[PDB]
Amino acid sequence: XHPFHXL
Amino acid sequence: STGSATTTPIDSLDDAYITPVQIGTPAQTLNLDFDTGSSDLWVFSSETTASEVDGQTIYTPSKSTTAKLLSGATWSISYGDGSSSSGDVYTDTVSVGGLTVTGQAVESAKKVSSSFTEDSTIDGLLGLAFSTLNTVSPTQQKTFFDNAKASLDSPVFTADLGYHAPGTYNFGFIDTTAYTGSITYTAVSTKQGFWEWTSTGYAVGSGTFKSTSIDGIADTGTTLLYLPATVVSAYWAQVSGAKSSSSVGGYVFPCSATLPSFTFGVGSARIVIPGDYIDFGPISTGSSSCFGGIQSSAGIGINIFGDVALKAAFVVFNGATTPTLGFASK
Repeated sequence: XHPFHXL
Repeated sequence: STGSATTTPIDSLDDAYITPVQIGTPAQTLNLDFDTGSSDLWVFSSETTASEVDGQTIYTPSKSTTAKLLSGATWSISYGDGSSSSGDVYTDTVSVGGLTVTGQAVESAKKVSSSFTEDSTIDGLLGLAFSTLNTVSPTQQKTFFDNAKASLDSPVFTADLGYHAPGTYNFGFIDTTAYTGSITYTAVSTKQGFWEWTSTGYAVGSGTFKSTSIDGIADTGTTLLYLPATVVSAYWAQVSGAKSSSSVGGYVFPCSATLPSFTFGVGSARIVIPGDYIDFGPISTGSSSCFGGIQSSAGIGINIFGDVALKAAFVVFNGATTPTLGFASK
């Protein structure tokens, strides 16, 4: 699985 | 003044870290994601469309005696996530770990993206990139770091992220019992408004350190380590059973595997990711195939030293007028 990509 | 605050991963995977922040008077505590890849402190709130809030603790500004509308000002934001969000914008007292800043812009969501609604554990985000990336208009708003700076003992914050465990964001001081050896400092460019630096090379397990400039960003907001295709291909090369999966979307390898470490250079220093860090976890539940925690930046367009690379380290965000990035082993 559950990646996050903050701009 | 200084602040310390603990920061706790939001699942067993280390997908993301939340840190409680105190907003308003009396304090409402929200758990925000500190994100050093963006410059907006937004929060789910009493303004957020109801159908779009699943578990998250909202900021209500009418219950804050300290709050004030910033009339005119709106804000709109999208993430690499393709995640998104908009609202209007209050100024209020914010405290992190007992460092208080008054008149912090606090951007209160009228709407949120489904990714955020679904994410019951994150109440909002706290942005820690340069203020040039703030999305409030018509006039940009300074980050909590930028607000803080004038009162800090030193104009720094440090990120000690935990591997499957809590850790700590420090504002205003460097905790010398926190790391091992010395800090190496490298030069930051804020041309794009990021903590953007150039790594000096890399080595996979026990193998030669190859000297080859990797410009990337330090982003406590991203989970995995995103590097150029040939470097990721090199590393995955020393893991049989591993391959690329257009089904699942990147490198996957048998859970039972034993990943080699990964070394990235910081100036003349070297930081070692354990293999075990680079085992993100099985790709779905009970699978014998795990997803990898090194992945190819090539679709993104920028190298990202996400959480998997940062949690191997003690990182110092130095925001003097010529900002730098400090990295020490821990």
